[PDB]
Formats: sequence, C-alpha cells, structure tokens
Amino acid sequence: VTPVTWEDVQGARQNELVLNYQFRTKLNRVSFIDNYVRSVVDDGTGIVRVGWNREIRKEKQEVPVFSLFPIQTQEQADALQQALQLRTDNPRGYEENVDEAIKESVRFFDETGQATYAVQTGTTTTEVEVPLANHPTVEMLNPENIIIDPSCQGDINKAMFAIVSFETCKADLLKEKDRYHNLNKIDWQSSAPVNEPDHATTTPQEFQISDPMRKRVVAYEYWGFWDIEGNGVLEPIVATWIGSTLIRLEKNPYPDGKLPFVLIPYMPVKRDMYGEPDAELLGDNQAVLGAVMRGMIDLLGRSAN
Amino acid sequence: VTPVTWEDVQGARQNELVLNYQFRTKLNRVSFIDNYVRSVVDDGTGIVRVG
Amino acid sequence: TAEVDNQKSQDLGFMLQTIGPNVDQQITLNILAEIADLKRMPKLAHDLRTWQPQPDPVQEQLKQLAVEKAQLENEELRSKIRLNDAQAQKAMAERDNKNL
Amino acid sequence: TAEVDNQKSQDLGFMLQTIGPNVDQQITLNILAEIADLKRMPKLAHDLRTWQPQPDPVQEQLKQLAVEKAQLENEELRSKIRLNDAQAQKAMAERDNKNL
Amino acid sequence: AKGMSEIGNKIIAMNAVFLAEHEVVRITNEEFVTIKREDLKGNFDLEVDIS
Repeated sequence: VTPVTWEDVQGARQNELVLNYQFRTKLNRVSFIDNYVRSVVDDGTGIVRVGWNREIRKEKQEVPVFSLFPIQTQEQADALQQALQLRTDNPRGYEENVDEAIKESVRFFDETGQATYAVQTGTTTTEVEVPLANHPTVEMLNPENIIIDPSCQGDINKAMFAIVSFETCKADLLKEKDRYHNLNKIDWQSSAPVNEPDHATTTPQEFQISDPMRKRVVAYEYWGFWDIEGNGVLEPIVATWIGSTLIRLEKNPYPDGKLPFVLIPYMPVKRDMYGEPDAELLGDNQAVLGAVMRGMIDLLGRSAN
Repeated sequence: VTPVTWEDVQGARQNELVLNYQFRTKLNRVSFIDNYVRSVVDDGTGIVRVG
Repeated sequence: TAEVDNQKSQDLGFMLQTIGPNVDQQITLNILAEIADLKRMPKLAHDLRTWQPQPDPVQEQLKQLAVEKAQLENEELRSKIRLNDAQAQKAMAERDNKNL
Repeated sequence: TAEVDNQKSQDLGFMLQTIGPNVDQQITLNILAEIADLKRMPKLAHDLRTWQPQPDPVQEQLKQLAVEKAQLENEELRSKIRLNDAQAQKAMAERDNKNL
Repeated sequence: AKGMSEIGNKIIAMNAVFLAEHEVVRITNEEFVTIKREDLKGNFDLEVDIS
C-alpha cells in the first residue's frame, strides 16, 4: 500500500500491515493463488467472491467496578502519566502490565482530564459479546453456480443483478442471530444437493449427515440493484431464499455499494465478460497430433516381432 | 501532464492527480486498454465515446 | 511510461550536478522535490518544498559581535594615533627647555 | 514483488546520497527508517524514527562561555581605548609646564 | 523536411497579421515583440526547420 498524497503516509502503513496479516493467517495464501490462476487459465475466466465472516458469541462475565477518589498526594499522581506515556509509546505493553485500576484512572482522565484514584470495592455479572472469527473471506465460485446479467454490455459494474448458488448448514446460518428470519419453516430433507441438479459440486450424491444441525443444503443469493421505493431510484439489496422460501431481504451492508464479485478474463473478448482459454485455439492441433501418435503405435504394435 | 509555460506548473500537478485518480478508481484501466487495442486491430479502426 | 519517467529523473540529476548548489537553496530544493515525485515519495517531496532553515540565536549574536569587533579596532587605531602625535608634540615642547 | 521492493531501496539510497546529510537530521532519519522497513527490520526502523540526540550539559556551558568570551574582548578594547586617550590627554597637560 | 519549412514560413507571416497582441501574450506568457509589416516579404530574422 502506497500513499497518494503526503498526509496519507500513516494510513498506508496501518492498512498494509492489517491487509497482509489477514491473508497470512486467516487464509491459505498458497492454495488460493493456485486456484486463482488455474481457474482463469482452464475456464478462460475467473470469478472471485468476497464476503465477510463474523461469529461473535454472547458471554457472561463478572466485571469489576472501581470507586473514584481524588489525588491524595503527588506520589501516586505520577503513575497516571506513566501509563499515558507507556500507552503512547507502546500500546501493547500498556495493556499487559498496567493495573486495571490504573487503566480506569487514565480512562477517566481521557473523558474529563481529572486525575482520580481507583479503588476496587465491588463487582457485577454483566452481559458482553466476545468477538470471534471477525475476518474477511475470499472464495472462487464455479462458473456454473453463478449467473450474471447478459445486458451488462460486457461490464460487471453495469450489471443489475447476479445470482450465486452455494452450500450451507443450519449451524452456519445460526452464526448470525438476526440476519435470517422464518428459518423454522423450511425442511432439511428437501432442497438437498441430491435434489438440486442445477448446482454443481464435488460432494458425493449419496453423501449425507444424520445431524440436522450439520445438514447440507443449497442456498441462493440475489445481489443487485432494485427500486425499493416508488420514487424511482435503484438501491443495492441482497436477498436469500432456500427451498422457495424467502429468509433474508436487506440492503447491501458493504460500504462499496456494488456487487462483491470480481471478473478476471484470460484472453479478453471485445466488449464481453467471459474470456477465451488456450483450449479454444488448440482444438484441431491436439486431434491431429493424436491421430499421428496412434498410427505410429499401431504400425509397431501390430507388426510381427 | 506537463506545463506549457512557467506559470502553469500548479495547474499541471493538480489535473494530473485528478485525471489519474478517475481512471484508477472509476474505470477498469486494464479492461479498457484490452478493448481499446483489440477494437482497432480487428476492425481496422476504433471509436471511443466520451460522456 | 517508465522509460521517459526514469530518463527525466536523470536529467534533473544532471541539472542539479551541473548547476552549483550554492547559487540558491530554493532552486536546489525544487529540483529535489521533482525527483521525489518521480520516485513516488509524496511525503518526502512535501517536506523538501516546505523545508526551512533552523534559526540559530547564538550564531547571530556571534555574527553581530564580529561586526562591532572590527568597529572597535578602527577606533583603537584612531585612539592610538591621537596618542602618537601627543607624544611627539610633548617632545617638541620639551625642546624649548634645551635649545633656549 | 522482490524486484520492485529491492529497486525502491536503491532509490532511497540514491536520494540519501544525492541530498546532503547536513540539511536536516529528520529527513535523513526518515529515509533510513523506510530502508529498514524494506529490509524487514521493524526494531531498527522504530529506533531511527524515535531517535533523539543526547544532550551534553558541559558542551552547552563551553558554548555559552565562548559567547560571553567575545563580549569581554570587545569591552577590553573599549577599556583600552579609554586608556589611550587618557595617556594622550595627560601628555597634553604636561606640555603647559614646558612651553609656558 | 523542406516541405514543412515552406509551410512554417507561410504560417509565421500569417501569425504576424491575423493574430492580435493579447492572443500571443496568452499563448506565450512573455513580452510581445512586433515585426514591421513591409518586412514580412523576407525572412531576415527567422529560420524554420523540423525538430
């Protein structure tokens, strides 16, 4: 990441480390690259799906509360600025070793600037939500499982809708506690990959899981722009339905405001989306070469020796 | 963008950053170039619409 | 293109090398600022154009003291000159008691 | 890629070599800090940006003493000048007892 | 090469007649210099060649 103007240097450094960290740990960099090139080369074009993952969980903890008292003497008053100096010079070091009471003291200093002592006197059982699995995700979609608007005039940006079919489980849907509605109305026997020939997958047709929570089902997502209001302006929305039952309908949550799919052609076609792979030009050459090789073997093989 | 006279240095710097930014973000630079050359080579001439 | 962009930087270096750096700080800074832009270093380029010399207060006092130092030396000679003819004139006065 | 990353470091070295190190410590330190990052040395880079000169107390006293040293020399000349005309004026006074 | 020089000489003569002072000042941000009208027959002070 490189800054555009002189005041953007700090932003470039911060984002570059975060972006590299996510691909280094949250994703298999080598496997993703191998699938990235091979998908483009073999199929003639590559389609990449971008989506965020979030699995925050509810948790109950016994939070302490500290009583606040003013500065009784300057002897302990220096500890307030010592934490501030440590926090500015080394935020990680400040978190690990500085006492929670001192953390509360500097916390009140940030709010009001008043130097106050902190004394632990009581505690209570609060309700918090510990973050978990808050990282982006990237996937390569099979071209048969995704449909793009033909009237896009060879540009993904001008496409008005896109439908992608993917597999999921009930536990996977339960990761979001409010994103989906009417989940209980659907049945887990129908809409299975066995009963959805339109969706291509590597899962065996005979494979199934007895646990309803881990049941495999096929889901459809609708990404595009719709005139959600009678005024006459299109808005980006996302819709999801399983088994002819609508379960999700909301606007686009991403700040980008457009489709999260990226198209990469191998050999671009004039005013078209899908490119041409190398197999298009070598159709006749391979067949002719195969005929010659078989003829040579037949001459030697059938001959007496 | 390069200035023509000595007093045009400020104008050249401002327009160059804006012009490059628009092609970098608002347009697919790689796709446009690929269609640009191929249209000229195959059809014998290229026509570009500006709006 | 990278070919002309790289060659332009060499011309700026050639101009900087050819022109004596002592003729003007502003001219030298502007040339360096353009090179930084060609090297895609916006932060460095901004500093060069906005760079200012650090004022040294004690240096000015020493610089000013040297100016008045020479003034006193000139007055020292004039004071000594007024002493030289004073000795000569007094010597002339003492002659009269001898050649009376 | 390693090719552009390595070439970027050479450009930083070229800028550091081209620009006189005496123009600014801060500019020199920032360039070195970027080179350390390109060399994957986060600890070294942090030190360079946070580096500060070590204050020398005795050097300041010697530096300050030199400032007042020149002031006394100027006063020395003025004191000597007031002695020069004093000798000349006294010599003028002694004439009257000779050329009376 | 000479063909372009012939064109250049004709345009220079036209530029000294059909162009006002302020137009040249805007194009070239320098002090305007005039040429006598009867002297346009001979290109005494100018030489034209390709670059």
